[PDB]
Amino acid sequence: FALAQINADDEFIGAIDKESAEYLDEYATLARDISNSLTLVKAAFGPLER
Amino acid sequence: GEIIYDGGLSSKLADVVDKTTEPHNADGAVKDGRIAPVKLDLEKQKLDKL
Amino acid sequence: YRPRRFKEIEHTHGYVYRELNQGSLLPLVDANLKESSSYYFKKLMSSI
Repeated sequence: FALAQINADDEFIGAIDKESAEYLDEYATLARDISNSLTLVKAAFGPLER
Repeated sequence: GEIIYDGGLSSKLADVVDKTTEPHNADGAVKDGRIAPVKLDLEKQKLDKL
Repeated sequence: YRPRRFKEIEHTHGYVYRELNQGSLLPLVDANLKESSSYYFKKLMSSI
């Protein structure tokens, strides 16, 4: 009954959404960090026993 | 004798800039009516907003 | 698209250090995401 109008004209430069593009790109940096961290722990700490 | 030709102003074909320039569209005789190139902060070595 | 050229000295005696490991997001998302999905969604709606 009280639907709010949503506009994103200022967010779009032509057909490109800058904020969404930069935010998605940060997952590539996280992916590199995850792989580097897992490999370092496996090298420093070998097979683990409890 | 009288001097008829003693050189003069010499026209140059090209103007070569000595400074690195940011990407740009046409702005001289040809004017690009499209949107100027979008600058994206894509590749970040450290996480900022993720 | 092409990369912009560097200085003349950098194109003759230039060297760079780079790593080619792209990595993967599988270890982070290979889990039972049922409990943590609600928290992730709240952050997702806050991004925009």
